[PDB]
Amino acid sequence: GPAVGIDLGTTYSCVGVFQHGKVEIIANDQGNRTTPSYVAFTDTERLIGDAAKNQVAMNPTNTVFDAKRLIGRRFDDAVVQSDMKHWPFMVVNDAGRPKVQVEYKGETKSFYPEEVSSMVLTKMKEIAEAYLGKTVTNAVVTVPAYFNDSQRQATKDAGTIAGLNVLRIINEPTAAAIAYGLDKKVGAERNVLIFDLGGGTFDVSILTIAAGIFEVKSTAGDTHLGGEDFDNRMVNHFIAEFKRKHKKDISENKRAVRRLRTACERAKRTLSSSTQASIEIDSLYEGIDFYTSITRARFEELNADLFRGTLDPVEKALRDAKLDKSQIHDIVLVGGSTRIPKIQKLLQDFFNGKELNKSINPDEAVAYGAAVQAAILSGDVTPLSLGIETAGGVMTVLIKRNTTIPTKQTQTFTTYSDNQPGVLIQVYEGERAMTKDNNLLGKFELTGIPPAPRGVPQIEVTFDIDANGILNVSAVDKSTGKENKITITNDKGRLSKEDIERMVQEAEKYKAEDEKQRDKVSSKNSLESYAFNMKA
Ligand SMILES: c1ccc2[nH]ncc2c1
Ligand SMILES: [K+]
Ligand SMILES: [K+]
Repeated sequence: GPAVGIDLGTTYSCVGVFQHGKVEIIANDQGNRTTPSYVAFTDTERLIGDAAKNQVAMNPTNTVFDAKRLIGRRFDDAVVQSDMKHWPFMVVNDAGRPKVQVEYKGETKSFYPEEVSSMVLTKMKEIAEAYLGKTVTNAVVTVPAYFNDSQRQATKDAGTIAGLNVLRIINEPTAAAIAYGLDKKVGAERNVLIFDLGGGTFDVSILTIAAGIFEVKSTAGDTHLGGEDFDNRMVNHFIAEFKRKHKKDISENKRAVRRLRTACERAKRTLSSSTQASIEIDSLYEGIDFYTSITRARFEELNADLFRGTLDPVEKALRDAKLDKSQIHDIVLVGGSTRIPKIQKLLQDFFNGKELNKSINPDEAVAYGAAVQAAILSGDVTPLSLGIETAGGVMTVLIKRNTTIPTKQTQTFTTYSDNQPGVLIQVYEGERAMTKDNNLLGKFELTGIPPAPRGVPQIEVTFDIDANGILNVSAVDKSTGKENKITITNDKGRLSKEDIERMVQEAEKYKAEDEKQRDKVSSKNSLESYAFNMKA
């Protein structure tokens, strides 16, 4: 059977399959193309998805949601402690690990976060088996790009507990970019911005894509921004309008607030396609009908700070990627809140009128991409940065990865110590800040340097890659013309695509440590006479 793509989301999940040249997003038993990531425990039974979310107001302490915010984390994590305060269900500490604790069939029960997510995955797996008429065992599951190794491993465990063989865990922004065919471009590298406003979180990611390989350059966002915050601004507006018109505060009455909030969500969706929405609630409070309206402009005004606030993580991400906004080749809109026209207009104005990729249903695009990647797994540029070791074992890059071949790059270096008789040129490949974490390709010495104080002798190092892919590295003492050279072969099958992806992933994992190492370094043009990695 074909492998499925599963967007395991904070508030909802979505499953899709690539069949007959086309992705189909699979509707569940209620006919819905997404399924809430909720699990409810009752005296009679366990409910998953739509049934769970429907009865939440009736059974809030035994209805679990937001398990993705706990997955992979320790109880003591500051995120977990802050998030606990807002949840009606109990989270307890079992040997350093959080568990949700609920009453089920009269018995107190506790579940790890991955157990809860595995129940969501079982429901997704069942939804797909009903659609396909056959068992589903293979799946691609997505996670946020900022998930660390423990969160990724805990997501795979949930898939295993559910009986899925997880082919690969891939990042949500990568899924989205695959959905839009940005990997199939086959040309010079492209910078892609993924703008993901939905499922209770706001994530901005910048990716580079070249030769079928994705690298996450930077991520920013807000973990507690979503559509409910926009709806809440409307709710408080209408509570105030009711208090002003009828001198009554409906905040006392839980159901009244619930009815208003439901009306406000509906109006928000209307305002994405019309310039005004009608609110009609019979007997909202003390028998008073609440018939009114709201314009798109008022809704935008009510949310002005939240809407304009989404550009601050965009600016942050661009800074961390060391990119200007003009250097972004592709903008991709993911998440249900990106249907809001003011959001789209703010983003487009920020990018000087650049057209946005948004034709794929923004609620489904991540599942769309996972489904395509699952199908692939079922069935000329430099791959890695090139440089030499400078003083202290620092990787100093002469040719960034994704550089077009042929190419020639030269840089000038000096000596680290006084009267240094020679320098050791050590060629490395990789994306880490220290040579010890990259791959040594070759080394040669340039000796005969005339005695001089530190920093005086000038050594020019040249990296040349011809059309055949052979790398020639040479060094010249600029005071004498004496030189030395090494040739480095690039046979087919030296690096597999998997080897490249591994190197890229390690770079994304240690991006924090390495970027602070690049701030920490003082001189990146000094060369020593010994290999730093062989020094005791
Ligand atoms: C040797 C090692 C790495 C390389 N990258 N591109 C050409 C090449 C040659
Ligand atoms: K996901
Ligand atoms: K999001």
